[PDB]
Amino acid sequence: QFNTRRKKYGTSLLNGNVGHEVLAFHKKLPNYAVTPLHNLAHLSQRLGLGSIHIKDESWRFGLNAFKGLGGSYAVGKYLADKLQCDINSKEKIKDCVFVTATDGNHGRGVAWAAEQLGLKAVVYMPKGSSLIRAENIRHHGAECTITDLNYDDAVRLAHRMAQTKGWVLLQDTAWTGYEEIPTWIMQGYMTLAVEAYEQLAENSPLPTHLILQAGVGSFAGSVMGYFVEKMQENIPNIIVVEPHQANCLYQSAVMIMAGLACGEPNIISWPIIRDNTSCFISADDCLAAKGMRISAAPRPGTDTPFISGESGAIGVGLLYELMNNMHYQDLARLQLDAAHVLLISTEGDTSPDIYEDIVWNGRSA
Amino acid sequence: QFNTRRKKYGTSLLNGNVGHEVLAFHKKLPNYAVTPLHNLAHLSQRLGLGSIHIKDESWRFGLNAFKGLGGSYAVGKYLADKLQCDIALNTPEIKEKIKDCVFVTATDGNHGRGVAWAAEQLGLKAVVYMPLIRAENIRHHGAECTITDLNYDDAVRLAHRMAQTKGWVLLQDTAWTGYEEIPTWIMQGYMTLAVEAYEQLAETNSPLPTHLILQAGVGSFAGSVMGYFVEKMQENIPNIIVVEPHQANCLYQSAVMDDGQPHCVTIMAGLACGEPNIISWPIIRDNTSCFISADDCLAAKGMRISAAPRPGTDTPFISGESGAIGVGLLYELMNNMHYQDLANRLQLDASAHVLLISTEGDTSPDIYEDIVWNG
Repeated sequence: QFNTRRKKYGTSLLNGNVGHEVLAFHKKLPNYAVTPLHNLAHLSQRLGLGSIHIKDESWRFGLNAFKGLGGSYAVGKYLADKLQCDINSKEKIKDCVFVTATDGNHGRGVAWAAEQLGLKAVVYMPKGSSLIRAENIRHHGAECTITDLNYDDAVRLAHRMAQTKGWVLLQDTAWTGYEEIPTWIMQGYMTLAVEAYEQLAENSPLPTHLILQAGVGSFAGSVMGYFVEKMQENIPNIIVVEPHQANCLYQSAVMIMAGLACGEPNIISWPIIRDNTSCFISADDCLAAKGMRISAAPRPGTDTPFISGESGAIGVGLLYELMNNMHYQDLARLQLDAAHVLLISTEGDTSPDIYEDIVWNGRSA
Repeated sequence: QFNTRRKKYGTSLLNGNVGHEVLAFHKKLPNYAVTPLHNLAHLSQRLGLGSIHIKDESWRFGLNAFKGLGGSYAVGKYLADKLQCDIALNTPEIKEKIKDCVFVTATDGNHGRGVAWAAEQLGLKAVVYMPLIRAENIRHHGAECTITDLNYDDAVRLAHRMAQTKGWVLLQDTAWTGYEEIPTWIMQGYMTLAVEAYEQLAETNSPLPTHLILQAGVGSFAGSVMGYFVEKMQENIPNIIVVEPHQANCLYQSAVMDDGQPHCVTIMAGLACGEPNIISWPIIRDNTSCFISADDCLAAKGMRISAAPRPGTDTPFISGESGAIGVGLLYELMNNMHYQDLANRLQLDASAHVLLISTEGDTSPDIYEDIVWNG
C-alpha cells in the first residue's frame, strides 16, 4: 500500500558557505570518514531504472546512524556561541547539560558528542522504545530513561526539564521560539549530501529523483535543500515518504519505522519541504521490511550487500514496489523509467533483534 | 512447529567401489566440477554450534539442483547394459543401436530436468509429465514436457503406464515390483555430492560431521548420502536427522507405525511425496536417529538465512524451497526456546559439527524473490 499526494505548492539555509563550515567541522572530528555510496546497478537493471545509489549511513561515526552529524554540529555551535567565537577552534562550559528526547538515533548522537566533551547529557525515550537503543545511549555515559510518554509528550518533557533545570535543550525539531539549535541540526545533516553529490561526480549521472524518508522533516529538508541549491536549474524530482501511521507531512500537504514516528512537523524544515517536494507518499511497514531484505540480500554475484534498518530501507522498498507492483505503473507519473535515483539509508541494525526478525524470519510488521 | 520422532529401529549399495565407478563416470561429463562447501562459521557462533557446512548443489552441472547426478548415472548404466559393456561419448554407427531409446518420467522439476539434460547430451528423446518456468527449463533441453492435471503420485503412475504401453524406458527415482535396478542406480549416482563433501572437509582439516540433517521426498537422496557417510565413518557413525514437510511426512509416519515397513500418506515442492522409496527405506530405517516434520516457514527462513549472512561474514548463497530446510530447522532448533530440550536431546551444542545439503537453488525465481525479499 502506497498512498500518493502530489504537491500543488511546489516551486539558502543549506548554502555552500554553511556546507564548508559544517564539513570543515566534521573533518576535525574523531572517526570522520566518507560513508559508502552503494551503486545498485544490478537492481537498477532488474527494475528498469537508470541508476540506484544508496548512501549508507550505518557507518557514520561508528554510531550505526547518520544523526550524529547534526547533534555534533549543533553542540559545537551552541558552545561556540556561549564562548563567543567562530567554529574554527572547559571551565566556562563545565555546567552545560544537554537534554533531549529520542526514539534512539538522535539521542545517541547527542550523547556521543557530550561524551567527547566530558559533558553530561540526559535523554528521554518514549514508551515502547527498544531496550538496546537505551543501553547504547547509556554506554556513552549519558543518562537515559524510557518514559511512559509518547514521542511528542517526551519532547515536551525534555523541554519542561530544560526550562526548570537550566539544561540546554538539544532537540531536532523546532517550534516557534526554539529554532536556532534545530536549524543547526538540519544544517549538520548536510555533510552526507555533500559527500554523496561529490561521490557521484567523482562520473556518475546526478540524481533525477530523490526519495527521502521523514519523521519531523529535518533530515529531508537538509538533504533536498542542499540538492536544490547545488542543482538549481535541474532540481530533481523529490519524493518524501512517511509511514501510514505517522504521515504528518503527507497530511499537511492534503490540507515500526521508529525513527519516522513523529506527529508534529519541524517548522524550520517545513517551508523547504513544501516548496520543493514533488510528491508525498504514505507507506505500509512491509515496504520498509522489504527494503531491509533487498539491501541485505542482493543476488550473490552482484550489488554490494549492506545493513539497512527499519527507518533506513523504506526508500528501496518503496522503489521496488513502485517499479514492480502493477497496481502502481501509473504512479511510476513520477517519471521512474530507464531515472537516476538517490536514496539514503539512514541507519543500520539499531536493534539487532528486530533486524534479524525481519531479515531472517520475514516479519513485515 | 517441529514434530519429533526418534527411531526405535536404528542401528553397502553405497560402498567405495560404487563410489569410484560413479565419480569416474561423472568426471567424464560436461561441466563436472566439485560444488562449493560453504563454512558458515559466523552462523555457527551465533547459534552455539561447532561448525556448519552446507554443500551448495545449486551449481551442479548448471542445472540449479543436484538430481542430475542420479539421472545421468542411471541413464548411463541403462545404456551400458543395453550395449553390454562396463562404463562414454559414443560412436555414431553405435548410435544406430540406441536410436529408439526414449526416457519417460514424472517430476516436480529437478528430477525431470536431470533426465532431460542427460537425454539431450546423448541426442535421445525424453518425455516428462509434471503434476511453468520449471517446465520451460525442461523443454529447453529438447525434452517433451507436459503439466498434467494429476497429483505427483498419479503422475508417477502415468509415466509408468506409458512406459509399459509405449516401450519407453521409465526413468523414475522411486520403485515398483519389477522396477528396482534404475531407482537403485539413481540413489547411487547421488553419492558423488557426499564423496565430494567428505573429501572437502578432510582436505581442509575440518572436523567430520557429528550430525547430518537430510531432507526427504521419497528418501533416495537421504539414503544415498547417509548411506555413504555411515560406510565411510563406520566407527563414529554421526547423528542423522531426516526432515520432511508436515503435509508430506511419510518417513516420519512410517517411523511412527514402527512395523519395520514403509507407509504411505494420502512450499517444499521437491519433498512433496507420499510413498517412500523401498530401496532407500532400509538404509533410512536402519540409520536415522530422529525424524522431523517441519512447517513451511522454516524452509522460508532457511532461504533468507542462506541468502543474507551479515555482510562481513559467511558466504551468501542461493538456496531454494526444498534446499534450505536444513538451516531453517537448525536455526529454530538452536534459537526457539520451546525446543532447547529437543536440541539438547539431539546433542546440538558447541561440540556439534553439522553437515547440511542445499539441494537446489532458485528453481522458480519468482517464488524465491517473493520469499527472500517480500517475505
